[PDB]
Amino acid sequence: EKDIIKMLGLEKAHTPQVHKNIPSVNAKLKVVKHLIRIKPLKLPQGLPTEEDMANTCLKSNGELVVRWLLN
Amino acid sequence: VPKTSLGSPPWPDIVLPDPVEETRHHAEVVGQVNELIAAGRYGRLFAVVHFAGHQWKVTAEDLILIENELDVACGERIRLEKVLLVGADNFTLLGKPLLGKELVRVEATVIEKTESWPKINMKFQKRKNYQRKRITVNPQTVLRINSIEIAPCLC
Amino acid sequence: VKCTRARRLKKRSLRTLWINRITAASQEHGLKYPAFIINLIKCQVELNRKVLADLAIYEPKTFKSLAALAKRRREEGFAAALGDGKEPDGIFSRVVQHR
Amino acid sequence: AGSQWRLQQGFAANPSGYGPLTELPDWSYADGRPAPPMKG
Amino acid sequence: FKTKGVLKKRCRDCYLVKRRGRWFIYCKTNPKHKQRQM
Amino acid sequence: RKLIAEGPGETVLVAEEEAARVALRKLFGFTENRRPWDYSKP
Amino acid sequence: TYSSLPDDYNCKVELALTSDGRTIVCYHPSVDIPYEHTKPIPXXXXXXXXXXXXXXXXXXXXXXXXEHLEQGPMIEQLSKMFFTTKHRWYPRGQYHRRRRKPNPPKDR
Amino acid sequence: SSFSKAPQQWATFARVWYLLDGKMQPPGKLAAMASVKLQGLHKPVYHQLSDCGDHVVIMNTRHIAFSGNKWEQKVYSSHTGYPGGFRQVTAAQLHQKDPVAIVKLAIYGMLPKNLHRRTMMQRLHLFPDEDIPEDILKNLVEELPQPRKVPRRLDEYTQEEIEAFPRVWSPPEDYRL
Amino acid sequence: FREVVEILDGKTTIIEGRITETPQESPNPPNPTGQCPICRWNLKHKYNYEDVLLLSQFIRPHGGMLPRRITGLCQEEHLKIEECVKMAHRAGLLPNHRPKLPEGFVPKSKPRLNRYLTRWSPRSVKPIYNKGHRWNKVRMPVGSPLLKDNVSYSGRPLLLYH
Amino acid sequence: RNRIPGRQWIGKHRRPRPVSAQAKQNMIRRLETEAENQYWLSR
Ligand SMILES: [Mg+2]
Ligand SMILES: [Mg+2]
Ligand SMILES: [Mg+2]
Ligand SMILES: [Mg+2]
Ligand SMILES: [Zn+2]
Ligand SMILES: [Zn+2]
Repeated sequence: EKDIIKMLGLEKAHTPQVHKNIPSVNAKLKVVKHLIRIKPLKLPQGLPTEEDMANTCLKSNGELVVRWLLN
Repeated sequence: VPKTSLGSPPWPDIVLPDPVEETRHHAEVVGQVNELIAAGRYGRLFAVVHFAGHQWKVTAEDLILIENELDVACGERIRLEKVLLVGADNFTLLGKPLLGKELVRVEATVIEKTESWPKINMKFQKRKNYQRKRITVNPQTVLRINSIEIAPCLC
Repeated sequence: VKCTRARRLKKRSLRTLWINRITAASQEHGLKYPAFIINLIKCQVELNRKVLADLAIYEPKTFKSLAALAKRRREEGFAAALGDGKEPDGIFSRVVQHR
Repeated sequence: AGSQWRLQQGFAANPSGYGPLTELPDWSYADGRPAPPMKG
Repeated sequence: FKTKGVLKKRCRDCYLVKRRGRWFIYCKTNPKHKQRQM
Repeated sequence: RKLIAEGPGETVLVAEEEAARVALRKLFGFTENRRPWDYSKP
Repeated sequence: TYSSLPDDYNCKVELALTSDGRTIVCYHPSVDIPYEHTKPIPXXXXXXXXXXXXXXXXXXXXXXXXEHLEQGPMIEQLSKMFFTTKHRWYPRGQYHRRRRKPNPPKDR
Repeated sequence: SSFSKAPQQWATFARVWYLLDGKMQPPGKLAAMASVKLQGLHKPVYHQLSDCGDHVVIMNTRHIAFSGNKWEQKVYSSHTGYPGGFRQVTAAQLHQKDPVAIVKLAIYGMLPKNLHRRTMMQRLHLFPDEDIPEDILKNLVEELPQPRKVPRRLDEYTQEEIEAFPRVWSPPEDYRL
Repeated sequence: FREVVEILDGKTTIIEGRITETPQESPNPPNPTGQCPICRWNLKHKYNYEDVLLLSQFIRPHGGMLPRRITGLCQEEHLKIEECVKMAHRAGLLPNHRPKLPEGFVPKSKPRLNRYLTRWSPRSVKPIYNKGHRWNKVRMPVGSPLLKDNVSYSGRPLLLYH
Repeated sequence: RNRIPGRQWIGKHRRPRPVSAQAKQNMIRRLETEAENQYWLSR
């Protein structure tokens, strides 16, 4: 279990991390599912372009925001 | 449903005025206050200020000791920005969860860059033969709050 | 050693002292602690417990206003959940966003 | 406490995380010169 | 008397009565049927 | 019947004394609540 | 005409909310104490220490009071006065008196 | 707000004399608040190493109410220290002998266990009925709210409220009562 | 409510029935369709031992219970009412309904201890000398579990043991 | 005067300690989170 979690980069608690929703990974997640909290990412403004890289924030509802704090 | 000790919920019932009446009453109260501010009839302000990871209760002429180093030449005059609360004898202004910069301003001065006195951090084990002694010194910075200034504008 | 473990304890101690103070003044207004704190939060007012307790000692006025606020919001919450409809937002029940 | 309600509104669990509280540069020079940025 | 975990009416005239937070079996016809729940 | 000022004390005497201190302070304008002093460069 | 708490005491209290909505405000004037709720100042002064015959003898009669008790009994009365136990009222030892901070710090 | 220093501080830490009526109240729910007020935990200035604790006078002590059968099964024990000198006493008996005891033990057992308990035990005044030295009457500041709402017997209710409450069932006339 | 009357006259004895007026059930029940006298008045899981105005409606002048078949209560509410009646009594409420005995008011005993929410009889209970530590406790019973279905405004289930 | 034989939590005889309403809550809370988890892991 420990090493699943190690190779998930889930080392440090209460920290979000991102992963492919493919099955290869779901093997692992299925092994540890009681140790974790999974929630779907959501992209309301859509995906970050390069200009939006320094402005991108992640809200606890599981949502990504591209433009953070205009002027 | 007669009156039984249960059938009646044991707590005073609630009435909140209609939102239009309250909207009027509010605009009113705010205005009155804004007139106290336009007048400058407030004697002495305090403000609850978020700074450097902490919250402090600040009034003019005073002193706080910040636990970390800030890079400013000694003596520089500095506008603290994040302000949670403001207050005066008659009345009080509350940020959700902050005040508009234009609504208030607080200018403080850095007084003394310094190093903290030695603190002693000692870990120890029973008969495992492990002592570790460390002496730590922390850079510290003392600011004097100079002025709390409140501008007229509120709606 | 005891000095160090104490250094870590000291912060607990302070927080408890604080909380009890807050509690006390809250009581003076006929309001228990937890109700006060949460219903103060729900108004988007982040205040430390430190600064809270000092608002209860050195600022009885300001403080009484705070407890009134939270009281207002609480009853507004009782009516919010008892009303069972989406239309009313209490004037203080509204959730502002940053600009 | 109060993590729950904070969550349902969509704020951070902790008032320290990602709120405008932490984000803004809490001091300036009085002249208006924008302060040197913060390590956090 | 007797003290018992289990009462039973040992006859027709036996009856069942709760006194002093206990169960009793009292019998007029025979004294010997007297029982006391423990 | 208006209340001008009030004060605390160890005896009724010293109380009158201090409520008087207060009254005097509000009269003259020397009061904690007073605007803290100006420092500015005109 | 609504406040959550009675205006009986401290301040009359006005909560309001800015039409913007990003600011709460409070108007709290002090509520002073009603002349109805007051009772007259106690005035008691009576001098019978004056003997009609000689008044220097009589004005030396208010300086004529003083007394001596034992440690135990005095301590009892002392502790019945200020509502403390008999313990506070015993001396402290040499070592303990030695170490009381000679020049203690002062705020304000 | 503006006070001189000596008076200001004297005001902040000023002791208070509180009164609390015990007629028909659980000794527990009484001692709860009694203890609060004794430790000084109602005062926001409170601190442990600070002497603050407020006097408390409870009156009508004999008139305690005990929920459940507690009168019967709560026993108070103590020991002389002599062999076979051990004493178990029904609450009912104890209170019979000394009205004050019951409440005093509640409050005592309810404080922190350090020394100051002994001292705050001093500021606690306990009266079987309402008989109070006009000394202690004179200095009373304020009255505390009765911690339980006492149920009225049948005979308290106004006929207005007796009639106001609806007859639930209609009895048969033939039946005798 | 039929009073039975007896007359002793000149070595002859008259025993006869006489009917008094039975008050009638109030006009308008909230759940007219409802069955049991409690349940049509919306009173279920509401009345406690603290309601006299409800309770005194079923009992006898000398304080005992009514027969259920006469009151016709759902067996459950019958037992509930029973317990609450005993409780209210022990609670020294309904002082009216104690049986009248001209000699017995005179012989003072210590003023009756004020108690409430008392499930047992005061004579039966044995004093528990042994308490017991935190892992085996002897719980002093309060209220009756029959009432465990009364609605809790607190959401905290009523505490039956301490 | 009521004692526990041997060691508190260890042997064939143990200090009895009961489940708390609190405990019921915590457990349900975790179960909730994991029901949601094994949902998001489905598709
Ligand atoms: Mg790690
Ligand atoms: Mg740390
Ligand atoms: Mg052992
Ligand atoms: Mg074992
Ligand atoms: Zn038999
Ligand atoms: Zn029914």
